[PDB]
Formats: sequence, C-alpha cells, structure tokens
Amino acid sequence: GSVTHRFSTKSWLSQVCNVCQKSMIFGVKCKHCRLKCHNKCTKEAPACR
Ligand SMILES: [Zn+2]
Ligand SMILES: [Zn+2]
Repeated sequence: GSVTHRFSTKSWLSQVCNVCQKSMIFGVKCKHCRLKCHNKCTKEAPACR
C-alpha cells in the first residue's frame, strides 16, 4: 500500500519545535511512530522510523 505517515498541525502556546527549538509554536504529529516537529523542518528533523 503506502508507508507514508500523515502529519497534523498543532499550536498550543508554550510549545517549542522538537528539532530546532526556537521562539515559536509550530508542531506536527506523525502517526505510526508518534513524533513532534516544526510545521515541516524536514531538513532538520530525521526520518519517521
Ligand atoms: Zn524546527
Ligand atoms: Zn511516523
């Protein structure tokens, strides 16, 4: 079928990117593995195991 995980958007308030970690509120939820990362930051964040 497809091994592509679907990401979602989230922005609480006091949350920080789990990749570059900076002043902002950007987060993405990856299923199959369950991870959090900037709106994208794919260049920094690793590959969804
Ligand atoms: Zn980031
Ligand atoms: Zn995943």
